[PDB]
Amino acid sequence: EITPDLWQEACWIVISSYFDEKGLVRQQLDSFDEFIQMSVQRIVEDAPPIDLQAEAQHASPPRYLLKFEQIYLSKPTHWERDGAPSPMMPNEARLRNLTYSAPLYVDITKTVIKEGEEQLQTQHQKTFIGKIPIMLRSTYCLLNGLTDRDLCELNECPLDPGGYFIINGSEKVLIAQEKMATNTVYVFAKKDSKYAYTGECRSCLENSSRPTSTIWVSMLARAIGQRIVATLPYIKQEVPIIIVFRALGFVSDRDILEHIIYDFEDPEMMEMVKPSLDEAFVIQEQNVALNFIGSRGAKPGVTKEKRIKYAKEVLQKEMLPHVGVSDFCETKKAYFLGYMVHRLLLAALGRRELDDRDHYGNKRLDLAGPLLAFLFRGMFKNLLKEVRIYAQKFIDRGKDFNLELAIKTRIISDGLKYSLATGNWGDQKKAHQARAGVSQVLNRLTFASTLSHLRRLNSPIGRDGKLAKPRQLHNTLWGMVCPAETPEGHAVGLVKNLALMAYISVGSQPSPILEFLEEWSMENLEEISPAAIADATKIFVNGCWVGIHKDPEQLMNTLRKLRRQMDIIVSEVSMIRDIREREIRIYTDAGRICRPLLIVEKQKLLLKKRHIDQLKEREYNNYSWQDLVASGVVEYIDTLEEETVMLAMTPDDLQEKEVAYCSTYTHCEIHPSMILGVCASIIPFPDHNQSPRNTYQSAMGKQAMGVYITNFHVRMDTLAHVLYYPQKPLVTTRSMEYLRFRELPAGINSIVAIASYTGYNQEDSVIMNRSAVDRGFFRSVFYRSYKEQESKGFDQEEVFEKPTRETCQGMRHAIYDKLDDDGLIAPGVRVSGDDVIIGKTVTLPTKRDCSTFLRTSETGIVDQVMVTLNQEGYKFCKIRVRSVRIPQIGDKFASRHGQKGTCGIQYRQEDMPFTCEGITPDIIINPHAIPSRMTIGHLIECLQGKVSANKGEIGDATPFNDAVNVQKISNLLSDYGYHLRGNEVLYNGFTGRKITSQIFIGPTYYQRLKHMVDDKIHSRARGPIQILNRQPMEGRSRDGGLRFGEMERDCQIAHGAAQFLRERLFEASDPYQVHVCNLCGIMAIANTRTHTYECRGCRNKTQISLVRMPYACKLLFQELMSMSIAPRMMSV
Amino acid sequence: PVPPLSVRPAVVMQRNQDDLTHKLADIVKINNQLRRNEQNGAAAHVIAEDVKLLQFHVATMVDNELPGLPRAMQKSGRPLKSLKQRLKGKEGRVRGNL
Amino acid sequence: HTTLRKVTANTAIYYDPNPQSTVVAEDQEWVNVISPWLLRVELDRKHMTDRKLTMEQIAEKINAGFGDDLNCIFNDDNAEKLVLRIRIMN
Amino acid sequence: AKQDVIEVIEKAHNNELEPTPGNTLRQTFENQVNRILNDARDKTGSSAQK
Amino acid sequence: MIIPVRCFTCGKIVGNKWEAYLGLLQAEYTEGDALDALGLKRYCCRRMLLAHVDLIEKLLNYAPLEK
Amino acid sequence: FIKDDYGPESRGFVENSYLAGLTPTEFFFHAMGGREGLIDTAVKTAETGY
Amino acid sequence: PGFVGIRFCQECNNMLYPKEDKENRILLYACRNCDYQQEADNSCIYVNKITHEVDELTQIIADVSQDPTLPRTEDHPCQKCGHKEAVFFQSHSARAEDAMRLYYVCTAPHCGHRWTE
Repeated sequence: EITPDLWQEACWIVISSYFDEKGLVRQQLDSFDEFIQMSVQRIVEDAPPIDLQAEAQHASPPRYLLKFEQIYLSKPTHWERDGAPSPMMPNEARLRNLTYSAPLYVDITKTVIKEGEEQLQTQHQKTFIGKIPIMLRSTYCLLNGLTDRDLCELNECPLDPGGYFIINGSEKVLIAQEKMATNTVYVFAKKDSKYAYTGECRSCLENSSRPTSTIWVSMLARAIGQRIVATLPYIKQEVPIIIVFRALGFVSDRDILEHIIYDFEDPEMMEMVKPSLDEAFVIQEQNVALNFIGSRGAKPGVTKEKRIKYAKEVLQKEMLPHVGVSDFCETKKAYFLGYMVHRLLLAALGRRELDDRDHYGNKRLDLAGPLLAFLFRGMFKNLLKEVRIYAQKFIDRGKDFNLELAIKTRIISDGLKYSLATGNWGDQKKAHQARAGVSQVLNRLTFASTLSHLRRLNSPIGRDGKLAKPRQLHNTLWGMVCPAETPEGHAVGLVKNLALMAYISVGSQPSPILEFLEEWSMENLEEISPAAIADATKIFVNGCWVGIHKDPEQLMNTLRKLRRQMDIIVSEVSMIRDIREREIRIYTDAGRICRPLLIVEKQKLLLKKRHIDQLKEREYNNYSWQDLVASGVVEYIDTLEEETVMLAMTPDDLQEKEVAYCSTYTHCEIHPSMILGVCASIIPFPDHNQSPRNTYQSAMGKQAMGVYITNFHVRMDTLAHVLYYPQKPLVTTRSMEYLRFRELPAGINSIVAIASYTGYNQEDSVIMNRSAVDRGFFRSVFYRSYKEQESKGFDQEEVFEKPTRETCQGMRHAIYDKLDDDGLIAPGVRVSGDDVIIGKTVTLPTKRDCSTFLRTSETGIVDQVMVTLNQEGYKFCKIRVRSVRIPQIGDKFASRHGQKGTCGIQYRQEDMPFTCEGITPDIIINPHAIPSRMTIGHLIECLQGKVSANKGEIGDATPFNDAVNVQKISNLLSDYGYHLRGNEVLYNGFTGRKITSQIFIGPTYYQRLKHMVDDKIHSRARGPIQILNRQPMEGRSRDGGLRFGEMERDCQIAHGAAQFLRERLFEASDPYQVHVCNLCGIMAIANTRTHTYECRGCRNKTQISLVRMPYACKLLFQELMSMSIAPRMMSV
Repeated sequence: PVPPLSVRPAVVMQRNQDDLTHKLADIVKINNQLRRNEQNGAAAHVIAEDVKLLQFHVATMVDNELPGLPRAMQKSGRPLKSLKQRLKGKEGRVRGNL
Repeated sequence: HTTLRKVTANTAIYYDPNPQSTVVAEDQEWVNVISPWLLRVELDRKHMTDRKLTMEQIAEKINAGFGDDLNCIFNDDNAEKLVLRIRIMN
Repeated sequence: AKQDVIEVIEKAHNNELEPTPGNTLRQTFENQVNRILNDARDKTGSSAQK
Repeated sequence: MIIPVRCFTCGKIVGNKWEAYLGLLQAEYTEGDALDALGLKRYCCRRMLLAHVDLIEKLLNYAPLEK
Repeated sequence: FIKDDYGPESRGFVENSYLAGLTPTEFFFHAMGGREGLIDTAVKTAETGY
Repeated sequence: PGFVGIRFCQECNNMLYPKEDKENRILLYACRNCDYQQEADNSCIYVNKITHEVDELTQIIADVSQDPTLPRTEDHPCQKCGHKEAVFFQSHSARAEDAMRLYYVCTAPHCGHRWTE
């Protein structure tokens, strides 16, 4: 029955069911699975067969087809000519820096005819094309469906979400890439241009090789005035639309106007369409219009019948591919183009309004599936266009050819590996042209950071741009993109993560929807006349105008009825009825971002007590989220369908008899807290904070150190950070149990006292308890891993050994006794800066070492040393070094509310203030950090933490709970013997006098960030030098120097310290002396030991001047002289 | 004028030559080829394309990027760093090193 | 700055064979009275009395801008409707 | 303040709201709404400090 | 990972209380009754067990490096 | 929100304080408002330094 | 005033253009493709409404009543059928000079009545 006042548990139970049935990288997994299941098949099958002749004759030539289909894909395998091949464990790939890839196979049928009319076709099964990198936890990954015990047996983390590639033993994550939706008409109005309005519809076939062929239909911005032009792909100039229609095949004018204005009784449309009509009253038949288009083509034909064919080809294939490319699709293309013109006229008259570019209904997300499809298609075409070349090279002589040698298996696998390993998304030749940032290295510092990096979108618009409109949070981001979570750098709003229940559609064929549609009462375009098209409604399927229906109602209900039972229409498909404007659109393509919503009838939910009960007893009745969807209780609603629907925040508070607001709801939200992301779902009371605080906390949640993964000891990984004693927060949101934050937490529930104790926390800093740090408070250990491989020439063989002084020539003062005789350190040996770790020497044509030295000022201990063979069969070693990081002053600490700060001082327990009991705060922060930041959520967290630690319960900090507030928390606290507002009477730790003011104190969940001070502190005193210009090197690792930049130079000018400026830029960087002739200001030649100073070109040898110069200045002068410029510097 | 080794240093076994050194090598290759053709062959047709390509190479030596012209690229397709680009603006010789 | 777009409501052109015929029923033209194709623009009282113009001022502006290539026949500022007719002289 | 905003919306809907000279109906409605909301916020703030 | 030996704030021994705390939770005892059955009167010591996540059990599921 | 809702709750006014918490609509509106300032902070630097 | 509407040649289905039969001094619409003539019945060629006082009720369509996202009030009944509930909304049109005015659409389908208050 109806469920009253049990919502606070029913909604979270169904949310738990959703997060049990679907994981957190479900979009990644589904996209990659759909790719490797069907998109690779369609890409490999739709490629045309290649037929190839000889060089047109031999004396005074037959061909073959070579068509292939039916792709086969196998599980990952690993060994080559050394043993029988065995499956690749992903952990083994990580350790050995392999590429966790899977070989794909096809069977080819080459049918060849030569002479005598005898056809023989030979089929080659399981032909090898390459090895495709495969995503972890995918449907063909070796970890698919394995139980937690098996995953632990394989040294894999059961909590690892997967969704990433292992390539060269490095985790790669395909960041989702935004783009404008395809096959849809957008009417825009750019401000400063020759034309006022422009309507574009970038078009794509069902994943064809052709790119987005974008067509614009535009209207001029002011004789006659307001002509309509349509710039066309592969056409240099704009073409008036009526000429386009006449070229398409409509000789008359009434027929053309029947495709644009659907109701002839509207004269306002005619008054604006006739200025374009009277522009082209000189073309009356199809061929002259074809000639007109061909003259404007990029490749202008020399004769008339060549332009005719070129323009016919352009109209047949380039323009509007999604509406069809076949023998006769002229009527459908004309209908769609007339619809585009009608859409432009509606915006020109103001009957409708301009479409919004930031409306994420108009956006599509390119996940792993679509991205790998786009890149594999190009590489596959490149493979075919080299099989063809090999075939030509053998058939010109005509002896025979072998497809096994013809197939170059390197190209596909190497292209995939390069693209995913580097991020340059495209061919390697166009490294600068291809967009970068895709397939980033997975951030593996915290589990929340890993989840956030696996759920991340990207807007491929240029950064450092002054147009803030794309960066702004759009209204259509509700519940699909986290409003709080975004980087604070130059990528604000451009890089955005994914909401919790937000799911990205994976795509399916619209053909079943088409056969379902064509059988109720609708008519295809070819059947009807435009007489009855004005009163009825236009149906769009994936953006292509399929037909016309007289009754929009009871077909909308029918489509919803089928989608709610999953009869023919799958759940991801979205049906959208625009009502004031008669379009009714159906979308099935991939990349549509959507979230689940409840179904609401008259004023009641379809979710019932019976649903909640049979789903609460899950793991026995297996009534999962999929069964809940099949029950017709929830739907997946994308942004398009979210425009035409009416939601309610809470069924109890928004579906009741009262002063009526809507009384016509259609959907309800499961819980509003699901609009947050992953890093923002760990914020307690996030609605009690200023939003920039929440953004900063979402950014710093990726930097808080903790147990980032369970198998961190088998995981030989560089820059690994784990905390000794992580704790789940005393006060938590109900959304953490789905992020598994209470299983892999990053932080300790510290007792903070928000007070000004001594002044060492004044400017946003913090005091720590030295005794707590001694007891292990926020103590962590830093793992750094070092890799090395021996090899590279004919005789320069790399080898691991202990370099011996009399044998090897080049050696540091570092002691090499710590090495074992095989050239490595045994694990468990204390190490420090400038200590050899891997003794590697190269033969000198006696020997020279290439030993790896421990990074300066690390001073850790070797944890474990692994030796193995890379894919080239050479010895490969990785060494991991432990180094614990005791919290010292300057280490960056932060809370769950964007209140960051470095430790300012550490007092012992005696020096630290204390309550009536012996409770001394672990942390003291400045109260002057609250009032401007307005992190009232921090104060409420500090209060609820005390309440929870006294009650024995775990505090609940769900954002929009509305069942807990400050008054209730205070009343609960007052029962345990404390002041109701959390204040306590602390005593001064030094004098013992009780502090006149009462101190606000309580347990708060603080986090330790990776930004330690020992990893940032560095100095320099005449260290190493760069090679090109003799200035100090750059970087902390290279013992570099700080940059006395152009603004510091200006500041010194303003100080008027000219001697200090010269000291900084000349002696402290690169003092240098050069010899210049007094006659010509050109640099001369100086031989100091013989004191022979001659300037050739003058033959003086006598009057020569020495001038002191920065080396950068000398090298600038030399570059100028290389550019034939003659900077002459006379000292007179 | 060919800049000295200090302007175009060559590192040892990454010996690896400089981006400008590669362009200078192309310059001397095409100059020698054009010379020997102009005495021995004197075809007056291949000489035109030879001079055109030598002009392109010497121009892209000082200025890699030009409108309407291909960029000079070293292996793997990455464009070369010409002298203009070396001293153009920020992180250039003057603004980034003086 | 004020253009004549700011003050007019709508503009229409007719084919009156005779200026005396007055295809549009306007006794003002009857009492006031060479090309058959004429021009007619309707102003509004609102902007007219907001900016304090007259049909005489508008007509003299037209006559100064275009010369005696056209004659403006304007209704007096007494009727509810604000009409001026435009011809083209030969 | 909410009742005042609602009644201003009512006056705008029934065409009972005269546009401010130098402004159109939309911007004068916006100005009235902003004035009411800002006055409400100022009064609540002053009550807080009191 | 593992329960700390001492409370960070107080310093009272908490390292021996984790197994007994789990045993008490393996009964009708709530957390609030188990904590003060173990003798944790201050919330500084109470949070040490109340908010502790015992990851050593998840760590032990992996086979060791040696045998 | 119902179509053409110019009321204070429907256009960004937050009648709740930081103590009573923000209703989800108000939370989203405040996040969107603060996003503008956060974007301005980053964008302004590349112009001011120049 | 009214609006002039384009009507098409019956021979080749093309746009007519205005012409003066100088002999009879009468308006004729002439197709420039073929020799067809026809006498015009409106005597008006071009009309342009600059003030653009538009009756939005014509562009409002009846099926807007079943929009779940539109507000609903029983205070204003329909005039023909007297139906109690009515759906109302604003112009929803660009270049609406100054219009917060509400347009109402009656539910109880097959009525489809539209008015303005």
